[PDB]
Amino acid sequence: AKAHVATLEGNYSDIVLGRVVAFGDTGWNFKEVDMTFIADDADADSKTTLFAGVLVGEDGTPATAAAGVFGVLVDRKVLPGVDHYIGVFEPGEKVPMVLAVRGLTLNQLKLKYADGTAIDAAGIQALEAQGNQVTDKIVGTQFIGSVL
Amino acid sequence: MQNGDFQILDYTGLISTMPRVDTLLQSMNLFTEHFGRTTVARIERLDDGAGDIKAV
Repeated sequence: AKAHVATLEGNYSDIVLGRVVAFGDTGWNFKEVDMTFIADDADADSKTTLFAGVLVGEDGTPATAAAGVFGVLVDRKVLPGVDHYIGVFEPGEKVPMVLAVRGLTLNQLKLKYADGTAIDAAGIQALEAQGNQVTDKIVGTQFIGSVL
Repeated sequence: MQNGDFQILDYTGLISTMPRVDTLLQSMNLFTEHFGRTTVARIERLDDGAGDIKAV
């Protein structure tokens, strides 16, 4: 009794809840950075460890402390439900990634550090230095089996 | 009929039997019938709900 099963959960717009759009440029909120996709140890045919919402520094190193947080990685290559880039990049390659920096209202429950740990309260200060709002007022949702 | 080589009997017919068959479940028609074309099938599921709004 085993069947091949796949699932999808979320979307892109649940991380960047709101965004200020400038007349002059529609792309002054973001910043493109050069990021390593596959580590230098894992063989070529292995899934990437990054995910949408990982805090990264300017130098492309995924954030590990509140002192290095610079932006949120929201590139379209790591959105949920893609899974088709396995084995396309050999280990150690460096690929551009789109970060989101300025003029955003960002969810907190999905922002995480390198290892998946939640964002520290003192890490919010660094992210709001760029002029962004970290909001927790998310209604959420409740599926079958629940009352209401 | 004949008994042995010289005598006779009286032949009185045949007996027969056949066991029971339980059709209870099939009678009340639970299962729908869908004639496929191959030996693999796929089923998809989707579900949505609601939330607990707060005040500001």
